[PDB]
Amino acid sequence: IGFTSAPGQGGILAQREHFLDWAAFGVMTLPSIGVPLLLWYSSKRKYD
Amino acid sequence: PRKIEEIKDFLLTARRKDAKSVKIKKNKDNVKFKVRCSRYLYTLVITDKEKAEKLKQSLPPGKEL
Amino acid sequence: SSALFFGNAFIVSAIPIWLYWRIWHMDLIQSAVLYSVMTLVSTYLVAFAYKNVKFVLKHKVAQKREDAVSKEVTRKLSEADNRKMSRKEKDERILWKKNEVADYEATTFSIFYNNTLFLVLVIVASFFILKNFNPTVNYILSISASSGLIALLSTGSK
Repeated sequence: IGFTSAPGQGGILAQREHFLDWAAFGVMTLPSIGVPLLLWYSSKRKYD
Repeated sequence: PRKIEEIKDFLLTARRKDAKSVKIKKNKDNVKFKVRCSRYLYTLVITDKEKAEKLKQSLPPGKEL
Repeated sequence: SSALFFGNAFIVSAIPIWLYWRIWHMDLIQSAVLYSVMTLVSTYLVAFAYKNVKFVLKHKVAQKREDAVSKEVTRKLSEADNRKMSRKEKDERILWKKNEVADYEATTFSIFYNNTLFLVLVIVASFFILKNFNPTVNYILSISASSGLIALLSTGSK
């Protein structure tokens, strides 16, 4: 009677909505990345 | 001090660059809006509570006694 | 404007549910009500926060737009119409349009600032505090704390 038991737990999140999971999670929110920068660039072009 | 008789004159005064503050005084009979300007303090007296609230709503973006 | 603010608040409060939808997928038929109620309360709190922050920052935004006000003054005055215009209505209209664009930009900045602050502590919470507590309770408490801090950073009446 021999069986090797190990407490090895790993997390794999949703592939589609680690690397692919976290990448997709980060790139999910598009407006928050561009719209503030869009307003900043609009202000710059109106002021420069 | 100066006493303003019209709402529009008060609004023009409150939008002046030198205007520093506006203070609202709720009296038993009336309400007084007082604008602190460079030279003089301007007071407007309103006897209608609803008109007072309406004027309070329409004020420049930039205290009650 | 009220309708678009309502919708923006709801979608920004619901996008965490969007990322929490398929990531675990536990009993959706029973967790849908919990997701809806948390989204609603987060929407209400974030709307209150947005109102408070826009009100407090409008004082600075007033002089923040002064350069643009002068820029529009240049164009509104460099015309033969301005030679015999109302000479005051131009100021009223430019002030109105600059106030409108300032409110739009300020609301956008506040909304996206709160959105960015939302996804900072939640990941580390879910990554660490799960050692001693149930993961679902950890996610719920992390979301509640994020919503509470988003609401409290608006007024700041400690």
